[PDB]
Amino acid sequence: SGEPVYADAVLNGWLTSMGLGVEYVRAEGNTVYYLDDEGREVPVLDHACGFGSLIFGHNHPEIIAHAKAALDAGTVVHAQLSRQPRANQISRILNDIMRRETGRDDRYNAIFANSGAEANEICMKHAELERQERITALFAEIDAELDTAREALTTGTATLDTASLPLDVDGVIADIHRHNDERRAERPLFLTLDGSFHGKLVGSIQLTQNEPWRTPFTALSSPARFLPADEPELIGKIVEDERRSVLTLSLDKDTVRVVERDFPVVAAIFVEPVRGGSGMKTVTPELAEELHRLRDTLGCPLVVDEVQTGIGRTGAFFGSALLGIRGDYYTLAKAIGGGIVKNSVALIRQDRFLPAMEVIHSSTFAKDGLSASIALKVLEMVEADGGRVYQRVRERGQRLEAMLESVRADHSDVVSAVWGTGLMLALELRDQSNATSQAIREKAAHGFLGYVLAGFLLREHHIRVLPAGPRSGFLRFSPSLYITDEEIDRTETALRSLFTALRDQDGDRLVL
Amino acid sequence: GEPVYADAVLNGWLTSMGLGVEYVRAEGNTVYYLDDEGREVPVLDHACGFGSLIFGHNHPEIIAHAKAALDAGTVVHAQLSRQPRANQISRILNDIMRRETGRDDRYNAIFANSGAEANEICMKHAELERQERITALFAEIDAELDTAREALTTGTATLDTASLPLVDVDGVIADIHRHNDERRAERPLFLTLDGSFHGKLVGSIQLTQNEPWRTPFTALSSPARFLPADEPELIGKIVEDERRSVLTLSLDKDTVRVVERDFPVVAAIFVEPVRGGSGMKTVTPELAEELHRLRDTLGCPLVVDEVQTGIGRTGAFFGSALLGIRGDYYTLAKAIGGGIVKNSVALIRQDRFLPAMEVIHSSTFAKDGLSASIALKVLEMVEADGGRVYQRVRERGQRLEAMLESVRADHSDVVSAVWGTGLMLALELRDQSNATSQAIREKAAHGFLGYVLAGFLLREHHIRVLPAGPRSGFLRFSPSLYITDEEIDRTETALRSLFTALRDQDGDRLVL
Ligand SMILES: Cc1ncc(COP(=O)(O)O)c(/C=N/[C@@H](CCCNC(=N)N)C(=O)O)c1O
Ligand SMILES: Cc1ncc(COP(=O)(O)O)c(/C=N/[C@@H](CCCNC(=N)N)C(=O)O)c1O
Repeated sequence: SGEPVYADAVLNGWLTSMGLGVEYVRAEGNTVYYLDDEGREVPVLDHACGFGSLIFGHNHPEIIAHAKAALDAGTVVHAQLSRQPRANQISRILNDIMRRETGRDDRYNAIFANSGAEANEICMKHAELERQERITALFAEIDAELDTAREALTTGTATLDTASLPLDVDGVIADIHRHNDERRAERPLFLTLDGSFHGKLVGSIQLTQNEPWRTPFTALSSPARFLPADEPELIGKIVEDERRSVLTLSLDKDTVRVVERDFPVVAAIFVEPVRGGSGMKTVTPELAEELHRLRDTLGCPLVVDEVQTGIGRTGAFFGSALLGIRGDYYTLAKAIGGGIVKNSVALIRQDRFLPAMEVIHSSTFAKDGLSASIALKVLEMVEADGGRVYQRVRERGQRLEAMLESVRADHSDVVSAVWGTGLMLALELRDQSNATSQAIREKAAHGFLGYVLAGFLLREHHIRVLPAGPRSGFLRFSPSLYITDEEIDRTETALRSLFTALRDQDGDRLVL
Repeated sequence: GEPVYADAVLNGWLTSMGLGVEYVRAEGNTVYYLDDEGREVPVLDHACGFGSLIFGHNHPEIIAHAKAALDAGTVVHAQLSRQPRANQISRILNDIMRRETGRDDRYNAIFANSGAEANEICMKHAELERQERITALFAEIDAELDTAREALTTGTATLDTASLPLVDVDGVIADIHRHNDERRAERPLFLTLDGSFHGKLVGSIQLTQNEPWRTPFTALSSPARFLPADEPELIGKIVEDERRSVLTLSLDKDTVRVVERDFPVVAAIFVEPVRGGSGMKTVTPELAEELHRLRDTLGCPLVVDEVQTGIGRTGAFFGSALLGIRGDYYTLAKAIGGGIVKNSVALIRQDRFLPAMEVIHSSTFAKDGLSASIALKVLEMVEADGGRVYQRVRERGQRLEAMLESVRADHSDVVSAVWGTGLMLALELRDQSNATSQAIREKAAHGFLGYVLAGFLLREHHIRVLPAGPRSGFLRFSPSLYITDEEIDRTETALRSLFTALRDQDGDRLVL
């Protein structure tokens, strides 16, 4: 209509036209409820689950009860600049878990924040502290090399070689200082994988491939180079083209030369163990070895974003441990809030950790007492009974993956693949840009196909699926570890129904 | 030398300042620590989450509403579904702003997880607006270049060679396109006030004056120019130096000239109504009028950061309404989570709001059901009983300000001023860098004075104060609206004690 609206007009307009215009009024385990026209609750199976936030489902009774107990105990939520031992206690548990799963006896400092993106930006900031340490060291050495060369050229023990000048003593040194100062002030680069998703704040958005989400904001912040994960022979040459030089004077016996030395341009490499923005593709061993090489070569940290793959989703606590990704920094977020509060953590290896970070970084809401308590509960639950929860994820993941595989095998004309691991899975949809049906074709063309297919699943089978990937070309399946055999069977029926409709090009049934 | 997993440096530093205490419980204006015998010691909290706790710690009505929302099975994670509570919150905030400003302006709401995230939504939207202006300018320049190319080939006009020092028809146009393309890719500027605090993420940190917090990160993101608030005759010339030009061809009858046109460099102006990082200084009417002039002149939005001054702190809902600051965008955070959860909102004027922002911006945890419910409760509480809560803040503020003034008047040798409004107040400490006492002098020299004085207040009067401002040169007083007459008297006694010890240069009593 034409009445005043104060939020979400465009978002709601667009959700309605996709068939996703529903208000969920209540949620319990793997079920969200909307009201029909008569005001009765209609149960919907949730495969989205806060984009993998709800490993234990919606409003887990043990988490709700813990939260209520912490509220009634008068938990100190706001205790800024006082002792909060729970931060140390959480970091200790995460350290013990990482040692168990990797067999490495490595120690990590924890910095807390309020979202996945804030945790990735603590890592970007710390990576840049490390880069400024390397730069200070390099520039101190260059000053000493310049002083030494200036001794040998004035004293008279050496001659300037004029073949090097395409890069008078005092004038050449001032031209070097100018060149070097320009280089020093240039923005660094981050390296990501193609399809990368690392958040949407001013810094983190540059690390997210999705072109409409990022390219309006290019001018604001340091960019990333999106390395091709599938073609990792081309990564070496792409990173090689980003080499940059500072100048110094090199004294060898009686000849002084202007020479190029390497400048640290790359602040950090980011990687998701399972690539959310890419349709849940797992990092292959070949790509892991290439990211290890780049980290060893450039001397910048490798940051492992486990915002989505952490707290058990993959069948281990850390998906990095499962896939052999050997990171310097790790980030966690989604499941650590128990599906009720907001919390995130950067783990930074203690032998790289710059203690200035503990006093120059802060946030009003970070390390709050309520999300600290709930974190310790979530970690108790995921660790309980000698790690049977991870075994439950692996066994539920296998059941759900096998079902999605059984559907692909009979629907390979519209389903190109199953991707992911544990309970972080996706179907890849074949391109429908040449679809017989105009309505399907137009939606594929605008990048809206997955959204439309999700509407079908909602209105005809009462199943909530959300798409992933850049043109909604993937369907996400990230339910809780309590997903039942009967819910997996109902999803199978729904998907055969959906993919039979798609084979038949039934635009009247699929598109509203 | 035992294994530590967080906060070693932060805790070491708090201990040496006299602030090494663990709060075990909190209620109203009181936090509790345990003495050596295990008894709870009540401490009066003047810090209150840096102005998060207008209603105090764990307000029974907020705790009860939170428990009710959890027991109702509120949907916390309902991403890409209808969430009418966002619209309902934005509507209440719109109604309140109309009442306090008399302006019938409408605002769209985008939610986030922290004060910094809300400021970065504003930075991102400001940059969308700047990219619209740029597209418009570049379209006009293409048309001007086509018209000038007609008149120079057709033969109706002559190129004036006096204008060529800004760069043959085709070659001059290619030199213009190159110049313009370089300009287009340059990072924008933000304008802030000196002492500004707008958060500490990759983008927002550039908007925060405090040099140790910001300067390590300079290379990452667009900078700000910190305008001098006190001397606003110099603002004009500082913004004037940041003028940048693109080139075009100007056809005037039969002469074509290369000319400079204005390029939109400034993405946004940020302002706090009460300047947190400046020791709680209120924006004066002269400075307000200068920020209005800059916004009208540059055509970028004025973003009013009410993360700290919002939700009633100043004796109105919006401190911008109280001080006559006419913003385009507003941010809120601290008190809106009820002292228990994390939430923030950007209000953007609907006649500037670019609907792409509703579908290209998102966050996992933003607009969650729990903080949405608690927001509506906090807004009900602050609006209740025909605005008597604002009256209570004004009346509590006057009582606390009068007390701080009565202390300054008798302790003007060590207290230089009282700043702020409502329940957002501070004492300015006189410089102690020339202090008789070595231990006081050394602490003043490291910028640690306010922290040390806060330790005295904790161990001797059981009062929690934290410093503000860049060299901890201010003491913050931002308690809840329930602060009692007796708590204000106990603070007076504590401060006379502290400032008599400081007058006497009693370093053995003040510094551990
Ligand atoms: C691997 C990774 N790193 C960072 C973040 C950011 O953390 P934050 O959101 O700030 O808490 C996330 C979130 N992943 C979900 C997010 C939903 C955002 N909205 C839409 N995608 N529509 C996803 O890929 O869809 C992440 O997965
Ligand atoms: C006006 C304004 N804009 C943004 C933020 C950041 O919002 P966020 O912290 O990200 O939620 C704040 C916080 N202001 C307080 C406390 C900061 C929290 N602790 C430190 N980081 N210092 C201050 O002046 O000390 C703000 O006041």
